[PDB]
Amino acid sequence: KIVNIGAVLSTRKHEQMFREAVNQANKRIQLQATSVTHKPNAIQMALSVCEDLISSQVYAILVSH
Amino acid sequence: ELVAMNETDPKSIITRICDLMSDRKIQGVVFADDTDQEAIAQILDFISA
Repeated sequence: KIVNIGAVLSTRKHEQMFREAVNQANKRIQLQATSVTHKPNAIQMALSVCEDLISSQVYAILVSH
Repeated sequence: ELVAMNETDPKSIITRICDLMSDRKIQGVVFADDTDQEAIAQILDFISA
């Protein structure tokens, strides 16, 4: 029961908090963490789509500005 | 510039766009298309815009 959740974050401390909440979800069942980023170019943001969607476990994207 | 294109990844078509820009400074394009691709019609327009 393993899953991998996609997001967009400016810094990686929020990804660490996301992994802490991944553990709190794993209290109830397996969850992984994706390589999230916040790029200053939407062309590069479109190019990262295959780099993030390359797996089967990829979940809904949680996007920040 | 009559270029052929196999029905492939639309992200690779987006790569192909400034591949053929590197082939020639392209101001105008024409591109034949399949008859069942409306989600790709939702794709192509905002890439242009």
